[PDB]
Amino acid sequence: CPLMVKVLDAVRGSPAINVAVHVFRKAAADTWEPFASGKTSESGELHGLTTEEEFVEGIYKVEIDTKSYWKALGISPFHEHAEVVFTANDSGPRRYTIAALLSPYSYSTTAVVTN
Amino acid sequence: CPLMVKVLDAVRGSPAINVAVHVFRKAAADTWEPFASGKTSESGELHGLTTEEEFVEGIYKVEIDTKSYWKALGISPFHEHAEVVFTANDSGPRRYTIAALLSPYSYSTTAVVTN
Amino acid sequence: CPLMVKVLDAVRGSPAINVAVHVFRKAAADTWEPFASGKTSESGELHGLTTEEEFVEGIYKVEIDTKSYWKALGISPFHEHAEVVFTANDSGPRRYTIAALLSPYSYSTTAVVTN
Amino acid sequence: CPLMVKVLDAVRGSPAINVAVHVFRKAAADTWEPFASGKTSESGELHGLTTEEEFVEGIYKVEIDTKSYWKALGISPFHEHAEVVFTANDSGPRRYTIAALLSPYSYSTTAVVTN
Repeated sequence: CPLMVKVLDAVRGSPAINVAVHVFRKAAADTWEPFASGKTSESGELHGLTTEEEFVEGIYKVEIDTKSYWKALGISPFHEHAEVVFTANDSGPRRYTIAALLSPYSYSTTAVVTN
Repeated sequence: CPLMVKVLDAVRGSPAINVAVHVFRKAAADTWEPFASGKTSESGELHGLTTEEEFVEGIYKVEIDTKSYWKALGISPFHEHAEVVFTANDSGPRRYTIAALLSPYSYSTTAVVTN
Repeated sequence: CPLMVKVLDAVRGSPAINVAVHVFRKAAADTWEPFASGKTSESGELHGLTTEEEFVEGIYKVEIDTKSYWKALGISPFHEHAEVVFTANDSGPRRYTIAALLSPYSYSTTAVVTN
Repeated sequence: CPLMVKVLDAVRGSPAINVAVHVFRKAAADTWEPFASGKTSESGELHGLTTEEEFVEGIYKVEIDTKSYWKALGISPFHEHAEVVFTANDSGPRRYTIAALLSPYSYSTTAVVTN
């Protein structure tokens, strides 16, 4: 699993469940091509987005559909979504965990990159 | 001053100075149109991006060029930029402060919205 | 104004108003001595806690009463308070801004230190 | 495992390894009594601090020794430690994960409380 996404809810103190996540890869024509997507599990995690073979170096974007999550909870949010844009770089074996902590008017995101 | 951006550096405990910021507005053709740009000051703030007249209702994207900021400080960071996407002025004009707190592998963003 | 505290609410996207703040200084007998206190203003800021003369080198604790803030808004939060503990003025006088961003089950704190 | 602690490093994008963590329970004399402690693992986690039998309702404090972690890395930090203070409440079965994200001049903490 070279790429996983973990989302937490800072209002409820819980995993953020059933959040849609879309991953895009930047293409030569400077456009964003859909790459993978899914919904977070009961643990707020999304595994199995890609494989080591497919996840080559390049620029990627992870869009987390935060507005629809807060709307389901009946809480007015600020952002349309949270966008995490980064370059995947081969420098020995790597696993990328994109973590996001959500509040209605704020989010934080971190990358945990391990061997 | 209906739109202000404030950027802080969590490594040095200081304003993040000379950070480039680009603002876009979503146009009718589902494309991002350039709206305003600038660089943060010695206080880590960017004022004067727009006026109440020009800042109509719409979906806006504030792109903070964090990668160039870290690289100039000798750090190879994770993110290409911090992107903040939101609907503005949909219930009438508001004043928006978009704050971002930067670390090499993490950032947080917050909005302070006043009437 | 060598010590200022700023508190924001990540649920409402607003300053956190009327938040009680207590500052303590560690004394020679390994105890916390009361140093200053106050409440945040309409801008979520608390100024005038101390003077350059009184704010000597030492270990200080800034306790932000977040539980009372959330309870007054109808939320039963996780934390009793947000505690910020730090050594001040050990390399000469500095100006400190202690910022806190609050959510019911999370908070972040940052320091902006200037010469 | 009713209480675990997870610590991440926002400068390196990694788990924060070998961080000392001390847990205290508030006693009737309004003093903090040592309850449990340990060091985070290679995954930045600390498990096995307490048991369901011992972890009764009360006020607890989790101290994360952030200053010594940054000193080991040769980076000047702001805080002496990060302190997370909360009330444990029995309202059906609960597991508490205290997560902390560290930067030299900032930290965020979240509680993930699950059944």
